Amino acid sequence: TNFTISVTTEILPVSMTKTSVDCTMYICGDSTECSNLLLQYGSFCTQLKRALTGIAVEQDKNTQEVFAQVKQIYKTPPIKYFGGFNFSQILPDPSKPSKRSPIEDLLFNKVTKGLTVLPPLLTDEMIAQYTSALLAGTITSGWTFGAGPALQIPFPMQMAYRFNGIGVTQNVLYENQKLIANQFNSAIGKIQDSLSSTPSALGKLQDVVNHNAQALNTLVKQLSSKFGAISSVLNDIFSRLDPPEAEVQIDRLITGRLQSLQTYVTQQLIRAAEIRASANLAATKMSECVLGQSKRVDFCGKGYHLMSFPQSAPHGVVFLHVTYVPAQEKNFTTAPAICHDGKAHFPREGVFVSNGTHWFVTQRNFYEPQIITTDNTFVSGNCDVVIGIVNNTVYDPLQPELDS
Amino acid sequence: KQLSSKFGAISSVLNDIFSRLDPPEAEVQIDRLITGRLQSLQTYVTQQLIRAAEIRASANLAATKMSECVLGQSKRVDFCGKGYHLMSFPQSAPHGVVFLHVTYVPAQEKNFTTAPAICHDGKAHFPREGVFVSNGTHWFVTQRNFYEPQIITTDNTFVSGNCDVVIGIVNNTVYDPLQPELDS
Amino acid sequence: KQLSSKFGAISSVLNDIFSRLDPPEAEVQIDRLITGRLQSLQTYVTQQL
Amino acid sequence: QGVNCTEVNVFQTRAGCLIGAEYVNNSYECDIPIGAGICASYQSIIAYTMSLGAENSVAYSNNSIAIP
Ligand SMILES: *[C@@H]1O[C@H](CO)[C@@H](O[C@@H]2O[C@H](CO)[C@@H](O)[C@H](O)[C@H]2NC(C)=O)[C@H](O)[C@H]1NC(C)=O
Ligand SMILES: *[C@@H]1O[C@H](CO)[C@@H](O[C@@H]2O[C@H](CO)[C@@H](O)[C@H](O)[C@H]2NC(C)=O)[C@H](O)[C@H]1NC(C)=O
Ligand SMILES: *[C@@H]1O[C@H](CO)[C@@H](O[C@@H]2O[C@H](CO)[C@@H](O)[C@H](O)[C@H]2NC(C)=O)[C@H](O)[C@H]1NC(C)=O
Ligand SMILES: *[C@@H]1O[C@H](CO)[C@@H](O[C@@H]2O[C@H](CO)[C@@H](O)[C@H](O)[C@H]2NC(C)=O)[C@H](O)[C@H]1NC(C)=O
Ligand SMILES: *[C@@H]1O[C@H](CO)[C@@H](O[C@@H]2O[C@H](CO)[C@@H](O)[C@H](O)[C@H]2NC(C)=O)[C@H](O)[C@H]1NC(C)=O
Ligand SMILES: *[C@@H]1O[C@H](CO)[C@@H](O[C@@H]2O[C@H](CO)[C@@H](O)[C@H](O)[C@H]2NC(C)=O)[C@H](O)[C@H]1NC(C)=O
Ligand SMILES: *[C@@H]1O[C@H](CO)[C@@H](O)[C@H](O)[C@H]1NC(C)=O
Ligand SMILES: *[C@@H]1O[C@H](CO)[C@@H](O)[C@H](O)[C@H]1NC(C)=O
Ligand SMILES: *[C@@H]1O[C@H](CO)[C@@H](O)[C@H](O)[C@H]1NC(C)=O
Ligand SMILES: *[C@@H]1O[C@H](CO)[C@@H](O)[C@H](O)[C@H]1NC(C)=O
Repeated sequence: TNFTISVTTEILPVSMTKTSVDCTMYICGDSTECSNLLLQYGSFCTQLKRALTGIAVEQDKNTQEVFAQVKQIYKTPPIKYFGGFNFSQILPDPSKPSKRSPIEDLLFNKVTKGLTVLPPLLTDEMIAQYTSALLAGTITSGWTFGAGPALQIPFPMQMAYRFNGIGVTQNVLYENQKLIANQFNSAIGKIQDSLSSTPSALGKLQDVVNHNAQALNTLVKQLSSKFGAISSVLNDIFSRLDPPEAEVQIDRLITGRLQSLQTYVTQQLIRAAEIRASANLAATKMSECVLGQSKRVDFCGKGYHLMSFPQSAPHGVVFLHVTYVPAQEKNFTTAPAICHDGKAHFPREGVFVSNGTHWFVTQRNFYEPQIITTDNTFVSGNCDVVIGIVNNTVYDPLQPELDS
Repeated sequence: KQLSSKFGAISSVLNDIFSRLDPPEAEVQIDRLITGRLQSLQTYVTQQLIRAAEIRASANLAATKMSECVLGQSKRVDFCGKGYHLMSFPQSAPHGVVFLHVTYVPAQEKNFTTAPAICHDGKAHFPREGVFVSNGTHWFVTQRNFYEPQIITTDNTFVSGNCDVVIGIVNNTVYDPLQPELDS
Repeated sequence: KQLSSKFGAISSVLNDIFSRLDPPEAEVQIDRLITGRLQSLQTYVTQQL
Repeated sequence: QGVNCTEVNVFQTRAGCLIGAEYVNNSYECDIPIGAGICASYQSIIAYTMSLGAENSVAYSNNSIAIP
């Protein structure tokens, strides 16, 4: 008999910081003779370079598939009034230098040598602009811009269509529009406070960053490891050991470093495959839950999905999956059919509901009793074949027209 | 190309090494060469496993796509093509497949004055499945995808309560189709 | 099979090598057999991951 | 990348410095990524910022629907 506002958050990493280290300085440092020795050993360094370039381009493809899904850039209207709803928590703040939402700024603040790193092609500013454009598209134009050109639609019409997608009429939305807006604002504030009070909410990105840091530290330690040699420094060996000698020592050092770096490359590309699967799932979530209304069960969060409000995140993306969860149930009498004039009557779109005295019709998700008439019911078969049928009359609206 | 590398040996040919070097160290050189080729093969087969896993994942994704929007019609939006998908005719490919997806795209948009419902006879006439539009002086009901004007009647509109709680309603007459039969 | 393999060493048991061979080159044989066991086990854990 | 060309028409970006490109204030679409939102394309060589897309921001109306 009552509606409860529901919203759940989801965390999905997208990409990590790509790295590219030259093999010669990584293994042999500045030794020219070591480079000459590894020249004829094989084309392993070319394979590593090709692999890292492939990882970089597939991470870029994953990022542009997750974020850059629209060919048009949308800007929010200056009038921040859509019938009474609040959009300050999701709209970017012009006063902030990062041009991000307060929730986006909060999640950015929460998320915190012989090696080189490459910055991403698209920084957080363009991702934030893409998210703001798609939020403007899904607010002002709804899902019309998803399947073609952007078409203006009223926001109450958007909630009415979203409620009718799951089987809720617009009369209860019209009756409690202010209540719906107040409940949505209260839920948004509550989840904002919960995200501000939860340091482990974004634990997936922190886990990925910590795993990368542990991997690079372990590889640095393996570089510092002697691997069962006289010393871990090639220059001291060259300045002390015989130049005809120590060839086997430096060969075992470089092949141990090669084994360590190939283990690192294999685990990095397997983690890249894992994050590619995660980015594919995120892309499906963008294509189905975000651009339009998805009727899929338990795909866009807990409960009946209404709309989702994705936002930019460092090395990932967040999910503001606003859903609907019913509450305040009550016992009611059930009958599969109504026996009127020897014929069985069935509800066209609802279920027969009674409190013990009078039989009515209501939807399966909300308690909206209505007078059982001829237009909202269809008649087929008889009463003896069906089981559980009860006796009641059916009002005919056509009769009083010609009764007078 | 991995077979044409010395791998730390004096030469890439093994028969000459066996003929020249003493077998006590020739066997060590042969062991080093074959174990280096063994790491080459293990890297190649690990790359093959990664490629096979990626190909299997892509094949599973394609199987889900063809189960959704090839055998029938998928109600999901933008799952297998931009816009509203209608039908698809996929074609064969060597060691692959191509999905020829046909979609529906609207065109020729036009502005229309709209109202949430119609306040007539002290009651609100909400649309059952359409949306009310106006061209400036007359009101019509249309769908959410195509401009199909129609006179607002009692069959296509349902009434649930009065027309004062709602915001932004307008006043317009509702034609009852049952009246003209007994009007005469 | 990998732990039972000699991996080009003299014996698969370190006790016989320690009690028979001199301390020179015994650590070389031990290192060779254990690193064969290593490369086998990193390959193994790669297929299991 | 990663350094400045002063300590080696040069334009210096966050990712690095590119030699032989002329910076243009107009923003176009590039085919070869570089990094940090900087894009370069042939025709000597023009350097610019990657275009996000076409700009279209229709005014929101609570009484007008663009029905096709
Ligand atoms: C559904 O439950 C909510 C929560 O109790 C009701 O909202 C309350 O409404 C009363 C008066 O209508 C207010 O005094 C309270 O402040 C409201 N509480 C909250 C948390 O909003 C709502 O009225 C219920 N729905 C119906 C149809 O009765
Ligand atoms: C939307 O919600 C925000 C957040 O609560 C509202 O901003 C508050 O406004 C009051 C005055 O109306 C101030 O006292 C608070 O300090 C503001 N809070 C924050 C976090 O800025 C805002 O008024 C609401 N309405 C609109 C239209 O934005
Ligand atoms: C079951 O619900 C119906 C619908 O509200 C009730 O019928 C009305 O009840 C009110 C007060 O309860 C009366 O003022 C109306 O005159 C009743 N209308 C009709 C057509 O009977 C009915 O009383 C309820 N029954 C029980 C046992 O609670
Ligand atoms: C619902 O009403 C029908 C008739 O409107 C009832 O059918 C009658 O049942 C009695 C005894 O079971 C017979 O003597 C009559 O001849 C039946 N009438 C007809 C027209 O067949 C039916 O029993 C009622 N249901 C319940 C649960 O009482
Ligand atoms: C809105 O549409 C209605 C329905 O077509 C128009 O009413 C007719 O308009 C035509 C010419 O536009 C006249 O020839 C008919 O006589 C009109 N019908 C009646 C019953 O008078 C109406 O003119 C349109 N209004 C606008 C502003 O375009
Ligand atoms: C639609 O018609 C109703 C009914 O006449 C209008 O409601 C009247 O509004 C005036 C203006 O304040 C009041 O003096 C009357 O008492 C109202 N009548 C009733 C029965 O409540 C309403 O204003 C009309 N709306 C439009 C947009 O024309
Ligand atoms: C219906 O009545 C039963 C019997 O007391 C009770 O166990 C159940 O909780 C009731 N359900 C509702 C929704 O009131
Ligand atoms: C509707 O009117 C607005 C405001 O004049 C305009 O911006 C928009 O392009 C119009 N749309 C159509 C389809 O005519
Ligand atoms: C549409 O919005 C404007 C300003 O936000 C408001 O003045 C107007 O009354 C709204 N339209 C309706 C029908 O309420
Ligand atoms: C550019 O060169 C200046 C020296 O004039 C130096 O201070 C600065 O750090 C360089 N920029 C970068 C990104 O290194």
